[PDB]
Formats: sequence, C-alpha cells, structure tokens
Amino acid sequence: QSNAMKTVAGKRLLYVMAADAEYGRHLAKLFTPLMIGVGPVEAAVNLASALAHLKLAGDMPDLVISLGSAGSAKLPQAEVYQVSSVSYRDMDASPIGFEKGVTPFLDLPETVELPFRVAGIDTASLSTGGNIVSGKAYERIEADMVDMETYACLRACQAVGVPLLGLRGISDGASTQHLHVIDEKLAGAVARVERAVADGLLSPS
Amino acid sequence: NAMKTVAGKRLLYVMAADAEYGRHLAKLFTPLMIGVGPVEAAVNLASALAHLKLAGDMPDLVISLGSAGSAKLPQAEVYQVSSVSYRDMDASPIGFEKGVTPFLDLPETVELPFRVAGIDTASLSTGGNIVSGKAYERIEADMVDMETYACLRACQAVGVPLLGLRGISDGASELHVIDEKLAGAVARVERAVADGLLS
Ligand SMILES: Nc1ncnc2[nH]cnc12
Ligand SMILES: Nc1ncnc2[nH]cnc12
Repeated sequence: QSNAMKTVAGKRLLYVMAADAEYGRHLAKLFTPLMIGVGPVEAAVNLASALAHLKLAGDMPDLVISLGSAGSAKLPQAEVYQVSSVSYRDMDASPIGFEKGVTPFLDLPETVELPFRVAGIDTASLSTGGNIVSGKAYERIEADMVDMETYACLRACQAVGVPLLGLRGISDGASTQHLHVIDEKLAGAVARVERAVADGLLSPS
Repeated sequence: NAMKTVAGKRLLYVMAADAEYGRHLAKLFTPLMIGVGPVEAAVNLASALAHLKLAGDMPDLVISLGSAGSAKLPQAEVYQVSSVSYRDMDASPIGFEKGVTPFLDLPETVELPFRVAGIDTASLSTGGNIVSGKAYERIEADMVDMETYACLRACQAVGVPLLGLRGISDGASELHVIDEKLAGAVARVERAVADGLLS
C-alpha cells in the first residue's frame, strides 16, 4: 500500500491489524492500518508479501506495530498490554525430540523476546495460534495472553530485518463487543509508543 | 535458478528440509528450502514468490513435496494431494465452522486443481504439530503434513496453481524407498505437463 505508512519524528511506522472489527474511532484518528487477515498463515502470507513489495521499492518501514485484541484467563479484562515475548503454540516437534514450541532447523528459542519496552504500558507474554482459546486450556497455555497473529508477524519482520512491537487489549477470557473500550485504550498506548519513537526507541547503547 | 523448465512451462519445487530429498530426487531438480511449519512455509514461500513476481518470470506451477504421516494409508507409498485443510484453525467459539478462516472465502477443505494418472491420491491436513499415536483420531484427512496449506495460500496470493506430493514416513500401520517413489511420481507429473496439463 505504502500510503498506510505514518512518519513520526523522521521514522517510518507501519501499523498492521487482523480484522476491521478491532479498528475503531480513536485508532482511526492515529493511523491507517494494513489489514493482515486472520490466523498465522494469513498473517504470514499477507505481511511477507507487503514487506517484500516495500523492500524492493526501497520504501521499508523502521518499525512494524502489530496490534489488536487478545484473550486471557490470567490478565484483567479490558486492559492494554505491550508484548514482551511471543511464542507459537501450534508448533510441536516433541515426538521427534524437540522442546515443545520450538521449530526445527531454525535457531530461535521457544519464547522469543521482542526488542522494545515503552514506559507507561504493562508488559505481557503472548502465545500465537490458529485457534481461539476459550474455557479450559487456557491452563495448557504458559503465556499470559493469546492471539492469532503476532508470531507470524514476527517471522515476517525478521525475514526482512524490520523490528516488531506488539500491543494487545484483553477482549475476553473471563467468560465480545467491549472493543469500544479496547479501541480507546489501544489508542492511548499508540500515543505513548509514537512518543517513545520520537524519544529514540529505535537505537542501541 | 532452482526452477525447472518443462515444455516451455516453468515448475518450482519446494520442500521443507533436506529430509525426504535423496539421490533420485536430486537428479530431477534442486528444491527451494521452505522451512518447517505453516509460519515458516508461508513467510519463506511468499517472499520467494514476491521476488519472483516483481522479477517475473514467475512459475506456472508450484510442486510442494515431502513426507507425511498417516494412521490410515500404507507406509512407504507416495500420494498426490487431492485436497488440503488447515487443522490449526479453530474459530468455532465465535461461531465460525471449525477449520474455516474468518473473512476468507474458502471451504474448510480446499480441492487442488490437478490429478495425474498412475499416482494414488489422498486428502491432506496441515498444522504445526507432529501427529502421533492417539492424535490421529480427530483428523478427517487421509494424511498429515506441516507445510502444504501454507504453500497453497502463498500460491493463491500471487495466482499460481499448486500440486502436492507426499510419501508416508510414519503412523502407517504396516526414507529410503520414499525418495525413489517421489522421483517416479515427479517423472509422471513432468510428463503430464508435457501433455498439456497446464493448458
Ligand atoms: N480467546 C482468543 N483466542 C485467540 N485469539 C484471540 N483474540 C482475542 N481473543 C482471542
Ligand atoms: N507424523 C507426522 N505428523 C505431522 N506432520 C508430518 N510430516 C511427516 N510426518 C508427519
């Protein structure tokens, strides 16, 4: 698309979202998201294509932000969290001798740390899978919260060398349309991230 | 590069790891290494296809081959893929049919375009997990792999047809011979292409 890119303090940011349901009025003020589709395969295919188009066009983003909703039985409902680490729960190679969650012939740990921490936002570990998690298990999930996209976004970003930052509001898992609150709290978090970008969020030392 | 030309039609062979690729296959083609699992496959193939599209070029067919598990079909035999489903997809709690991706218009089971004479056919299920023992019971497809559905969506995104091929490694009530049988299947497929299968 390339018209969906937002420039903040000389840096180019790309926001990606799964479905239009999560995209509300408050977020609409901040940016225009690339619609990434639903699930790990849709997310991986769509984002890898977009990033490949942008790279060969020299149009590459400095930061990709994956944001949307998530479920949790652990975390307070209707609160926004930044993703500290992500894992892929659909991946089990254990019958052949691999630790659960680890992908063969790929040097990555089972839990992949995301590079960034923005002040003023809670952190949470995330699990990505093609299933919507409900009721029990849950207790089969080690991560704090669950989504269908982020890990697929990560592998796409790592493939082209762009860093990734996640943001997730909790829409369910205590037992929906609460997205109105999710959209407002997510916009508040986005404001803090863009400020952090201006403050040098992308930089070593 | 890794693409093979047959009768003026361009074929791209993709596999997960070294694995199922032996001497008999080596003589026929040099496969793209697509990685293991639906996420690795989708990212790597979408990237490769995007590089090939803007440089197009582009393939007229993508051949996804490698091993598969089955609790149903005989071991050490090769099957072309009649259809493919994504077993990790469950949207049912919010009302979608189990195995169906929201906002995509596709059935839970997606038929593949081509059938080649002289080769057994089977349905395929893909997911990030290795299916073993008791886990086979809830799987409706004849056999299971970790890649092909990801390949399918990657191919569909750029508008290229896909052909699956699978040897049975495990489950399989009663990797050496599989390499020989996949090679025999590939040969029949290439001949099939020379006969106008890609019309
Ligand atoms: N329960 C859930 N499981 C997976 N992804 C989700 N996104 C929002 N709620 C979810
Ligand atoms: N048993 C198995 N389960 C899943 N994918 C496979 N690919 C080959 N064998 C497999």
